[PDB]
Amino acid sequence: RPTFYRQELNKTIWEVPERYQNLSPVGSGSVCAAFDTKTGLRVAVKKLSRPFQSIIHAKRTYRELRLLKHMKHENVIGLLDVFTPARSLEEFNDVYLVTHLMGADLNNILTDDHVQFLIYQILRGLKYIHSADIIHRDLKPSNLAVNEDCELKILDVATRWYRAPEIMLNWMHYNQTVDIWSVGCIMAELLTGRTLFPGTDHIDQLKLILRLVGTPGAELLKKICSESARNYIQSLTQMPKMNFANVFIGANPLAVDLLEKMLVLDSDKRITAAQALAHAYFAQYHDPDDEPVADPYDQSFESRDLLIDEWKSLTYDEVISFVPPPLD
Ligand SMILES: *CCC(=O)Nc1cccc(-c2nc(NCCc3ccccc3)c3ccc(N)cc3n2)c1
Repeated sequence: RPTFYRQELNKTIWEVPERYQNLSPVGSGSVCAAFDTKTGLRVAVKKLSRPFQSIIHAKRTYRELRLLKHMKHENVIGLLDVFTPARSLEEFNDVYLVTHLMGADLNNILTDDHVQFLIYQILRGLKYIHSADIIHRDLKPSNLAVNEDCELKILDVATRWYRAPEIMLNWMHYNQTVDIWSVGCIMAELLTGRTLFPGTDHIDQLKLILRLVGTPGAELLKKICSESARNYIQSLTQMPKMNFANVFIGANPLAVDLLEKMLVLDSDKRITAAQALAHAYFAQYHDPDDEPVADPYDQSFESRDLLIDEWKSLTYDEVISFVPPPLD
């Protein structure tokens, strides 16, 4: 049990172990930069905001901790530490997460070669995440962190701009490739310097998307069992598939080709992360022996309806059982 110390930061009391020094805020729960003495690393220490305020906050807290404890991969943010100043369950009310501090995000940050390397990295993390039966669902430049070495990590600017059109429409059975769509949108933005689909709202968003990919065909329409949604696209302006070479003019044709394969309206046809990794565009980085998959992840909690105190107590169990990663 380490020795904690108290400190008020930006109107909030941070109580953290002495191992973490020089706390310094970085934005918004809220996050501090710190120096970690046990490792030598600059780290981010996140103090969760009202973790157990409602069933939904509590379950969300639990979910985030479970996910972070699971992720062990170079291109996904994982957990250096988790702690609470609480001495027991009864007084458990605060959660702090410690992760690697990353320089910047993609929102900040291009050459075709730079783009290859960042998109390759996102796809490699996504392979790993998808292998655990996890869908990120909110990939966007601000959720992708890069250090000065250009090394990229996924973690968790309008969300709507990067969202698969099946989510816009509230399809209940969307698959992992929603994240592939997002990557497509990010990649286009890196290669062109412009938000591919900067919708002002969800109708505008689909309107912009359909201008590029084309109104949907019979093969896709027949998979749609809602006349509501069906009657939309039918009704919505009836345009043809644009030629990506004509839209991404002068870009590497292999990049345009991968873009074609990611930005497919029919998620059953959209390329997977593993597939996109073996695409020619990543010829210079792709190595199928260095593209690992994840241990399986127990998501059964997601279907459970529990009391606040039960989500809380599960979370406390996960704090207590945390095994930090080795030094290397
Ligand atoms: C049964 C209830 C139902 O059909 N629900 C529903 C609602 C909305 C969408 C789908 C659906 N969507 C897609 N993706 C196409 C999205 C889209 C977006 C903008 C314009 C046109 C189309 C699906 C893709 C692939 C399959 N197999 C099913 C899909 N269902 C469903």
